[PDB]
Amino acid sequence: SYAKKPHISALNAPQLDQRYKNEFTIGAAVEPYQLQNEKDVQMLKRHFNSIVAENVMKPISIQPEEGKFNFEQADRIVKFAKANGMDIRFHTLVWHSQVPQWFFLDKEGKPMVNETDPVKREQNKQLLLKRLETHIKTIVERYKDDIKYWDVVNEVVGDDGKLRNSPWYQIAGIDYIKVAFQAARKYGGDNIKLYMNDYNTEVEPKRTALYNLVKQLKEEGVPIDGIGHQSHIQIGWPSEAEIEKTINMFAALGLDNQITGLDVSMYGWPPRAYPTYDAIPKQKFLDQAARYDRLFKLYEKLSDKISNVTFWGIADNHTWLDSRADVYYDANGNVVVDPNAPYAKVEKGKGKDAPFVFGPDYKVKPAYWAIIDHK
Ligand SMILES: O[C@@H]1[C@@H](O)[C@H](O[C@@H]2CO[C@@H](O[C@@H]3CO[C@@H](O[C@@H]4CO[C@@H](O[C@@H]5CO[C@@H](O[C@@H]6CO[C@H](F)[C@H](O)[C@H]6O)[C@H](O)[C@H]5O)[C@H](O)[C@H]4O)[C@H](O)[C@H]3O)[C@H](O)[C@H]2O)OC[C@H]1O
Ligand SMILES: [Cl-]
Ligand SMILES: [Cl-]
Ligand SMILES: [Zn+2]
Ligand SMILES: [Zn+2]
Ligand SMILES: [Zn+2]
Ligand SMILES: [Zn+2]
Ligand SMILES: [Zn+2]
Ligand SMILES: [Zn+2]
Repeated sequence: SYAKKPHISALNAPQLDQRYKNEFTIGAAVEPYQLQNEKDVQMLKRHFNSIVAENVMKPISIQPEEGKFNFEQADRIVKFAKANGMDIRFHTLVWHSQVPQWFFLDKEGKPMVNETDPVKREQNKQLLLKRLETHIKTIVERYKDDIKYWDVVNEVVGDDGKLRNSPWYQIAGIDYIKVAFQAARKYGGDNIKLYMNDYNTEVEPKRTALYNLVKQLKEEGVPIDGIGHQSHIQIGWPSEAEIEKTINMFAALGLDNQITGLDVSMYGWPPRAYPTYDAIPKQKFLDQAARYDRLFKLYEKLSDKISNVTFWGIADNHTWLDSRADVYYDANGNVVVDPNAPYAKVEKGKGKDAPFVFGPDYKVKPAYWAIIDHK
């Protein structure tokens, strides 16, 4: 965990996946352009044995208009993974975000959610569910021999512990979830593994709502193999005790657990970010390293219940958390990072987070030494 350990290039550092290879795979979320970047390619080859698409396998990326399938970008990630012996996760077959609006239009082009006639509403449910099945069918028929792990549905439970009231749910009810898993199993066969993915899986009432939902679906024969824990977490939240309780709870149902989008933000919520990487104080990296130390000790403790830990990026020079890195300024134009201190204006998404164990110059951080060691 030491800060005495040097800030060496990650391309010269002990391989992260090999450190954990008997405990769980180590994955990274990627964009196709990173496969054209020499340093990113070297990082993926050196440290990772699992891969996921950050964006190009989402519904709107794959079928942006009905009947128009763009597999070109996804294919490049699959090809790279196969050439390098990496597991692949598919993110994601169903989601209320980055989803093409044509799914939810009726035969006359009007939003299905507005329909008041119950017979027309039922017709729209069957149309939506058929479109859903065709989307999944086309994708799974192409990739079933190459992609082992599938985020079949993403974020289907609300933070209020109710089912998320997305158009999927408004139009089709709970059946859209059942149909999605049944279609994946039907066209993909018994060897692909099917996951329900979500964030804040550690937090009540969402955690028990997710638990009750998967328990009921499995009792009804819906094929669900595991839970994907996005794990978009902070230095001091959620607690390791609550993470452990979450993983055990779902393992008790016979479910695999995967950590699918891990990042450890430097900030709280809503974040008050530093404007640049250079401005983040050294102590934050030490606090982060201690958190990573405890976190991966717990993952190892629970390794018989976790098959994969995937980071939502490669190195600190690229992370979706920067889109959340709001910079607060006081009246004198000085940066404000104290979560309830006075401020005058905010520059949304203009700051810099630092969530990984590899820095933006591809050199290892204190968090790397904290999880590569055996203490
Ligand atoms: O390129 C981009 C892609 O990378 C991107 O991918 C998507 C990113 O992730 C997934 O979608 C995201 C997941 O994260 C959700 O945000 C959640 C919202 O809830 C917050 O929870 C609060 C946290 O703070 C707690 O308070 C604590 C209490 O304890 C201590 F006192 C702390 O000091 C406090 O801070 C609150 O109690 C919590 O409620 C989470 O922090 C926050 O992370 C997003 O809403 C969701 O959209 C997708 O799967 C993935 O595809 O997609 C976009 C593309 O451009
Ligand atoms: Cl991003
Ligand atoms: Cl640096
Ligand atoms: Zn390797
Ligand atoms: Zn996913
Ligand atoms: Zn700089
Ligand atoms: Zn990105
Ligand atoms: Zn550096
Ligand atoms: Zn350690």
